[PDB]
Amino acid sequence: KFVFGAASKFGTGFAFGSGLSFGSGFNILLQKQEVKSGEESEECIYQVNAKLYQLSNEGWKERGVGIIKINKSKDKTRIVMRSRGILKVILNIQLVKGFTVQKGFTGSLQSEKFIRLLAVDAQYAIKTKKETTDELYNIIVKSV
Amino acid sequence: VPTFKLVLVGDGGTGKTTFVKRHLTGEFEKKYIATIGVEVHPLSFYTNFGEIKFDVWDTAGLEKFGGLRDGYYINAQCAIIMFDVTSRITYKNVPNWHRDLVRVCENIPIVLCGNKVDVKERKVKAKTITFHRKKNLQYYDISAKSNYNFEKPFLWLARKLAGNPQLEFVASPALAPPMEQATALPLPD
Amino acid sequence: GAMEGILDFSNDLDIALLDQVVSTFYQGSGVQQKQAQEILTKFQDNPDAWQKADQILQFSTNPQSKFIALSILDKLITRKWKLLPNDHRIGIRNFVVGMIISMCQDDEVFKTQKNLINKSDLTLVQILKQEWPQNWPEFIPELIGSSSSSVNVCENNMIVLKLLSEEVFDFSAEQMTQAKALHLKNSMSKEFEQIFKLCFQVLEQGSSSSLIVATLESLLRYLHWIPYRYIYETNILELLSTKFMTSPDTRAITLKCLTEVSNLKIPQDNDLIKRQTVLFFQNTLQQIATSVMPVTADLKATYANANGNDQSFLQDLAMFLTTYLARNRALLESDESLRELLLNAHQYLIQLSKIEERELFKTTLDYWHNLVADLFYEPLKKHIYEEICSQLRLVIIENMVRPEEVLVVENDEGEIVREFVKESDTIQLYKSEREVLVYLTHLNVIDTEEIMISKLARQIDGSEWSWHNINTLSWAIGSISGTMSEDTEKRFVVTVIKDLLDLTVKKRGKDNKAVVASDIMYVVGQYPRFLKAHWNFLRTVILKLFEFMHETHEGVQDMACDTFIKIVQKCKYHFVIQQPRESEPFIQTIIRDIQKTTADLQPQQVHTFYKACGIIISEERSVAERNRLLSDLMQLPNMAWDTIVEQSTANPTLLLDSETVKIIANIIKTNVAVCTSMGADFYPQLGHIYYNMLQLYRAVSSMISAQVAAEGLIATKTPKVRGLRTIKKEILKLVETYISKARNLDDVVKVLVEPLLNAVLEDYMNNVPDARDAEVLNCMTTVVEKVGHMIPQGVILILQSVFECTLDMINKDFTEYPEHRVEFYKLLKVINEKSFAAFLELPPAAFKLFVDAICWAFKHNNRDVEVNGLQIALDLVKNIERMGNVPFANEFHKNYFFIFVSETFFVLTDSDHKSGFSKQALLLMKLISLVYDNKISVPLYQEAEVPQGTSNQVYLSQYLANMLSNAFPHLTSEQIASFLSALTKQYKDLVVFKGTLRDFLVQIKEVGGDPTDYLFAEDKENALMEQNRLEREKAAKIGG
Ligand SMILES: Nc1nc2c(ncn2[C@@H]2O[C@H](COP(=O)(O)OP(=O)(O)OP(=O)(O)O)[C@@H](O)[C@H]2O)c(=O)[nH]1
Ligand SMILES: [Mg+2]
Repeated sequence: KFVFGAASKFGTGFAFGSGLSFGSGFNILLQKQEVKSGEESEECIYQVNAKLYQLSNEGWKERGVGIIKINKSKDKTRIVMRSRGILKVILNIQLVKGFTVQKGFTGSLQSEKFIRLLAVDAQYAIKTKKETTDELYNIIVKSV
Repeated sequence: VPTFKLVLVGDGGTGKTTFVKRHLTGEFEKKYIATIGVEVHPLSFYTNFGEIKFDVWDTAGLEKFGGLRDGYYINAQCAIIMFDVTSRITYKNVPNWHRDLVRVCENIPIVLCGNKVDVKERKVKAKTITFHRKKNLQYYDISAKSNYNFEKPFLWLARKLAGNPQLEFVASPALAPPMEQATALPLPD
Repeated sequence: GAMEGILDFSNDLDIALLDQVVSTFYQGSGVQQKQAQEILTKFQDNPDAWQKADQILQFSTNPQSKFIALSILDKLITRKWKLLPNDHRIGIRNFVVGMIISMCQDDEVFKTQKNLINKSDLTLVQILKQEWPQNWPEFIPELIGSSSSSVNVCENNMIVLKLLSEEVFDFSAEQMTQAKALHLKNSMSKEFEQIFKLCFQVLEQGSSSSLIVATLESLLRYLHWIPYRYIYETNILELLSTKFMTSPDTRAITLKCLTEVSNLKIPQDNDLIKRQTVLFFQNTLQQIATSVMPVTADLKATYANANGNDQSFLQDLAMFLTTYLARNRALLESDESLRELLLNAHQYLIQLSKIEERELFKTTLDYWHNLVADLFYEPLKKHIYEEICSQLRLVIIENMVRPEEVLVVENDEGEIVREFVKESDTIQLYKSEREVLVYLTHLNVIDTEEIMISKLARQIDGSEWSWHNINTLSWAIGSISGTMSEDTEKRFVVTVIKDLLDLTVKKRGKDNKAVVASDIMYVVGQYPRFLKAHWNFLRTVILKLFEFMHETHEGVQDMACDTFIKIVQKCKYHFVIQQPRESEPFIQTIIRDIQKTTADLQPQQVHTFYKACGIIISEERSVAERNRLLSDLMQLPNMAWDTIVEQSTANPTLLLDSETVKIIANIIKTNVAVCTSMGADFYPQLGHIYYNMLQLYRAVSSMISAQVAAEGLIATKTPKVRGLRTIKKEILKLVETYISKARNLDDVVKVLVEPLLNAVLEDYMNNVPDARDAEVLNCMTTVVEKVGHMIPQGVILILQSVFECTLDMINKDFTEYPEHRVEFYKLLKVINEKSFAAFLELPPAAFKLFVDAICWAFKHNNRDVEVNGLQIALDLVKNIERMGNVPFANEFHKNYFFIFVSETFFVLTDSDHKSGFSKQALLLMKLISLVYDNKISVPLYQEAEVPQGTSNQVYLSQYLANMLSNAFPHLTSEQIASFLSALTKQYKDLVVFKGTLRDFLVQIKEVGGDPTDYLFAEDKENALMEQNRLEREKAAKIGG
């Protein structure tokens, strides 16, 4: 460690290979094109470009930016989100009965662009333009 | 499903671990915690040539935390070399990292990444960054902070490994799924 | 667990244990892989692990274990070799050679353990850097001798020899002392005859692909340094340009050889050598056309296919053609029989320039810049390349990338979006493309116009319509602004604009609109000359921008604001005069409509609009009319500001409503925007708000103080307080922006400054650490930079109010309050520069705090802080030296000189501050000169310390020898004596002094450096005067 007042402690004061054979020295002279399935035999109702955060205890961490999707399963509803570019799944949630989705986030100026949420492995925060954050809310709310 | 070992090398502070963490968790690590030796992390995505799996070997760039050094490169099938466009010395050191790497891995695809391009006062200018040309390395200006080009090293590397520039990312399969104290916490960004 | 058993050295090394720990690490995963990695590091780092490496290398069955053993030995060889008795040095060297030969003489090992053989040859090389030639004079002949035993060993020897050349010529700088480097270079050059004999032999009479390739790999490194005659006076240029270009396997490496051949030291007035440079180029080009592809090949399609090493081959072709042609093209330019060679090679470059690979494209573009600038300056060579140039117009036009001013782009779902991030690579390329194109245009303005008008007709008829094609054409058109005469340009611009508005009508929907809107914007903003001659057009353009500011596309809005600025920055004259057929300056019309024009803009865009209006106003050169335009522009923010001041004064609790905080921040940032283009002329508007603004600052400050009492530290984290602190940061930016551009400094000092300090300094000093804003420091910095000279006592007051309390936030560690930390040292730096007298007035306890804060700055790894620390030390030192023989100066030197010396030496020398190297060296050099230039009037020692009458020079070297002795006890006293002897003689020569620092930095890492290494520079100067005396005698002989 370094200590603020202290002078730097800089200049203070106060038989290899023998038994062995070499030893001697010079004397020894597919990927193939596939199809992946989205895993979607559902229909995409609403989609918007979004930013996602997660909190598991301090504090909120970024998680991904991408298209969040609400999918209707040609019957059940779920939320599907993917990271832009690399396109990994960063959010995948069945819309079950007794589901809590709150508008707003206060500790952020843009908080009217925000929405919060609770899910199986902690909580998530989505961000969207205000008009689209309400759309996402009502479309989510409508379900189950 | 094959797995490809990716070694990640370069001077300390250049954003290697921050870059892996970005890809792994989505988070942006603000602190500099120097890596000690190496840290290994699996990392995958899907393409139209199926799933691509990297074993990312995130090495220490500080000489005192060097560990097995070039012993980390044995059997790498690809690599990323990272410097910090904010720091001249890190680009001046790019040939040393490249020298140690190719002595161990003769014929592997290697991406040169100039990171932190989001910083206003850039110090290593575009016209200085020539090293990759004679060495047949791909070069990208990236930012782990803004996500600029941060998927590109992986796409290029996967295209080399599959031997098919037709390769593209596709959507990973989405399979069946299984407060008040927070609202006023600050947000990282 | 059990893996750590290998770290127990009281027992015999169990190799099968090692092997299993090794495999667990390389082939394992998760926690076991990670613990094995820890055990392995500690094993390799045990200072006695080398003793175990012979058994490991002889008996281990795991190639990776043997690799680790070689690293152990690498560490021993590089740093402790000279501590070995002969018995060990000879034994290790033999053992290593023996092992190499055994691996080579076993086909399966030589086939499958390349990485391990290569690590061993590198280890051999590290032994040659210690042992060769002086203690192994026979090595090179023996190694060359061994080549005949087999093709495997011969091949391997090429590797050894390539390795050796690397370490000696390519990677020796800063890895060894300058003198060790010279010696090894001299040693290798004296044995190169025999090396070349071997390498040439294999090149003429060899069959093995793998062996020819390794030889060529070595040749590539030899060409970095060998004498020209080995290339030109043997047949090798022929064998490279002909047979080795012919065979598929050798072709990549040969091309890289011929690329460096291009770069060799050439006799300029040797006409046989000219003719040889021509011939190899001729041979290589002929072999490409015969055996690889013709000049009509579609290299774009070929590269995109990416078969085999085609992409590398094609990068290397580009590199060869551009290297050779930028050095040698004039060779080909006058001899008619060379004309076709010249043009085929450039035709090959044209085809490479269509490849879709950005970096490769940059490589060819750099060359094209070199070519076309040369023709701009020599226009008589213009005709030779007419048809190269005209194809290149097409290539460049078709591949323009997006200018930084275009903010509309395509996302991944086929949509047109506002750009997410600035792209610095794209911006630089656009700029490189523009210069080339500006050049091409000057070469032929009429062909460029014709091509661009034609391409646009294909945009209108839809034959070539796409976003991508209209965009690159628009960017290309904007890019050549300035190339035409005003009269040509006028006709050109009218056609473009009319065609673009023609596209505006036919191509509908949000995506097509935003694309074309961005192209029109980009073009009009690039042609100010034309807008300045055509008022009704300018006027119409501005009104079209106003329309665009209502588009729902946000990228179109953002761009319309920025285009407005770009146009007014050039055209502002035209908004302040009354044009013919108008009743008023257009600025008044703009200002009147502001509410309506900006109604759909976001704050940030509203600000940019006020800023543009600010640029126009400062064009009005009558003060009274100017102050009236400003007043008028500021009508809506002043209206909002008077209301919110009245209201929040009556009811301070409004300052807690986040909606009140947004209102205020944006009023203030509107003022910041106008101040940014107005500068000095902003003062009337600043005065208009200044008094109520600083009251606002004071009121906000006690709001903060009400929430800190009621809720403790965590108060600082709540959106109430963060809102309050934003009003304060924004007020401070407004004040910084003005003062930084002020011209009337009397007004700053007599009207602005005292109420500022008054409102700001005690509030910051007395607040809790966590509620102090770093912007206070930044604002003070500007106050000091700008007017500090005029206010000695104000600076003292600033220093006093921020120094100790800010220092207390940042002296515990290196990471707390990073913004405060950065601002603090910038502030210290400016005070130390503009008003040193403020430090002269610190009591001595606080002046010591000043020094300590400095030495703390140099121990940071943060380069922002670090850089300023060293700069401050240098400026302090200079400021002390400026005072002359004087009590404060003398005390400072008796108190601090050696603290600066040894603190500088510490960071210079510990391996954690390598970016600081050059500025440490400057600092060390200045301190040294203070003594050796007899600039310190007084003894640096106390009477107790030294013989009566010892000089400062003698005291300085004893002090440093002993300090250095304690830090690096592995050094002999002769090394330390010679280092300091060199330094104290080199202190006036930055380059020579740094080399010696570099030399020392190598030698502290190893045992037993040569103390004569520090006579490099001296030896060099003497070797040079013998060369000049021998040159002089030759010239005497040559003529009597
Ligand atoms: N501004 C900016 N900072 C970044 C970026 N990426 C990384 N950093 C910062 O750089 C610092 C160093 O990060 P690391 O990822 O830990 O460095 P490393 O390359 O892993 O270094 P070693 O592990 O020592 O070799 C951290 O403070 C990062 O947050 C970027 O894209 N932009
Ligand atoms: Mg790391």
